[PDB]
Amino acid sequence: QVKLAVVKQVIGRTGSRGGVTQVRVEFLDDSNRSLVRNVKGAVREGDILSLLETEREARRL
Amino acid sequence: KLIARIPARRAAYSIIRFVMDAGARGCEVAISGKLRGARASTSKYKEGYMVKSGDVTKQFVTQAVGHIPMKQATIGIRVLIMLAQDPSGIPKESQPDVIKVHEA
Amino acid sequence: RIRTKTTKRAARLVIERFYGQLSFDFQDNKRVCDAVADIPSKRMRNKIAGYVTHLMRRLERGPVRGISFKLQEQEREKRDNWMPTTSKLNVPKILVDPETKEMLAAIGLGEMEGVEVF
Amino acid sequence: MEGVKLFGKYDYSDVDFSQLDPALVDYISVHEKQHVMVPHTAGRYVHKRFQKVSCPLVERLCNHLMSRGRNTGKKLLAIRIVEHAFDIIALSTGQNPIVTFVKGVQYCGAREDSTRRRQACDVSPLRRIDQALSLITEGVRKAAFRSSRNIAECLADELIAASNNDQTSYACRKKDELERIAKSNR
RNA sequence: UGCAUGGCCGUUGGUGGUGCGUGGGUUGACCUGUCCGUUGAUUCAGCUAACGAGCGAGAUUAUCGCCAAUUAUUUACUUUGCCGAAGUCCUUCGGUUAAAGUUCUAAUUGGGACUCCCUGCGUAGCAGGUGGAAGAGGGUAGCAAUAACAGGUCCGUGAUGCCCUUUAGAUGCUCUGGGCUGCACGCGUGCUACAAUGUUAGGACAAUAGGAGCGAGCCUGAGAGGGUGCGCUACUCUUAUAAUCCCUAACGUAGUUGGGAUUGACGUUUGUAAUCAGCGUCAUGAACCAGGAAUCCCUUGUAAAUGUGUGUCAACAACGCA
Repeated sequence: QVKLAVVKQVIGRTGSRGGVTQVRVEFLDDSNRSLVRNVKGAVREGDILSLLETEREARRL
Repeated sequence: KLIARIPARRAAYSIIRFVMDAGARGCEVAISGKLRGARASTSKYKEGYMVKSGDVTKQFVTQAVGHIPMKQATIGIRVLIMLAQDPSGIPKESQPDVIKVHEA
Repeated sequence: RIRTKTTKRAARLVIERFYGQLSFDFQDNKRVCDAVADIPSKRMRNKIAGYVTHLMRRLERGPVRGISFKLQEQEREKRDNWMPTTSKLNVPKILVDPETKEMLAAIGLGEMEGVEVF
Repeated sequence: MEGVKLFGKYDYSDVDFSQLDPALVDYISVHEKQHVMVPHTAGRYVHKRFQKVSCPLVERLCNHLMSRGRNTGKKLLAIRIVEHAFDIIALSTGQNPIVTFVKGVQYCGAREDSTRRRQACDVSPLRRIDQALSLITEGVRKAAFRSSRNIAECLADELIAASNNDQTSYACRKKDELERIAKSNR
């Protein structure tokens, strides 16, 4: 319930209109693991993202 | 010349040779309007080199536009002539393109 | 913010002639390129001197392509000319492969005093 | 630089950012540099991307509450309204305004959104506190337009309920539509 | 007659392009030169049957921003000193060819910023950072190649070919009057609103222009307006104490003190003329509760709001350029 990632590295950008970034994240929960998630806005490395759902990675790269 | 029915080739390359031999870096000659055909068509005769842009046009490039009325139609005459800079002659300063390095 | 063909081709021609002047510092070399070359504007010399500095800290390193500054032309000639003592071509036994010995039979120059096989 | 207090009334000593939560707080912009006597300033904040963080947060509201087409400019108007919120906030509850303000900026801006099928992306903390201040102030003027009631009050009505997590609020109602749309599309 | 033309302008396209000398390839149209990274850029870097010269780009010009030299006591100011008025023991005003100047003001000559500096990434360069008035073409403009569009203009011209008009009861020119302003309706650019982040009443900082026409001060009238005409051939005198904003009141969610269209009359200015011009006054008090499908402009002192000049002009801006 409301889990907390943090951005290791910005791989690049994506979407049809270039609207969204996507990012490698390491969980701040501390369980550990790396999740590749599409964020909406603009993201500086080391930023913290709250995810309703920790499961599912985005698609491809 | 062109009142007295010389071809336009020969009329231009009269003066365009006379300009360059006298002392100038380039010149252009345009003879716009109606020779031969029903449509008007543009001659342009050029030699040397001829700077068209910037401030440096205004300092270097002399030019003069005119027209000849005839029996048939109204031609336009137009002659652009570029100069060399003198050392304090009658332009002084060189172009902003060029620079000169001294010998060792 | 790229340097054009005129300001590069000047700045190489400056270092050609006057490497005896100049330094790593910009504010020095700016004031040199007034005296060395008659230039119309102020902005020109700041961009010429800006590449003259750039090439200096490339030159503090292996020799840059398409540029020759008279001190290295003298230094290359000394580095060129001398040649070490001894031929360096004498083993002097000289090893030779089995088939290449049978060639040196067929020429008519076996018993050369140069050794064989392994 | 000893008191250092907003409108010459409130103080930033309080506001316990560490206390408020994890994440979110960073793009909050209430960290010392941000504090100022008056939220008015000569902004140079739109020059390079993330410079909006380094401005004060109370200013960033006063800019949002500058619409539409008649109220453009006139910031010097808006910082009266946000003053006369922060009296109504402080003297009703007895909390000071800045604590109960930043709790409103937390819980408005929804995590997730439909990126145009449509797919549900996550958000940056920058884009959360942006779309906090929009969906507060959108609700304020939409309420205050035609309503026989001063907008300083209609800000203060919106701003209290944003902290306590009620569906009175135009902010915190509109996130639960937008967040559920992201959950549906997915 | 712009489909006979000159010039001038818009546009394709202000994008990065265009094509010569000698050499090579091809029977030839023609190609090569003019091709794996970088830049706004055929910008550089380097490949290489091409090598070398151009033009456009860049440079340059103009201005805005930061500097300190050079001048200025009758065209800008400041400080100090004098003589005033109030305060009434030291504060604020106004004046002064009166001594010193230059921070504001005015404008000439120069300085200044180059990816120079550091760290990452990939030599060309790129991203961030320090400092700095200013940092990545410092911002904004101006100028802008070759090659064309039967795009526009014979209603700009003593620029013009040909056609017809000069049968003067003229298509020449001019006087009186009327049109281009006529309205069942359809589209384009704009303006003012639909209010309370408001309107009403009272109180409290600009810049750029222009001016032998601007028009000072003081009288007259509710108001518009009217009379008298001081200064200025202008950084001197003048249009000229701008408006959103700000601070005290009034109103109260209503087609309402929101909105100000359309109509009736009186009071006037400009003009040979007000019949379709503008201003004032009192009345009249409409449609409009944020606008369907659609579409436009915009990245920083920008959008949006908010006024002021100027062009046309006797008088009239909801328009253009600033």
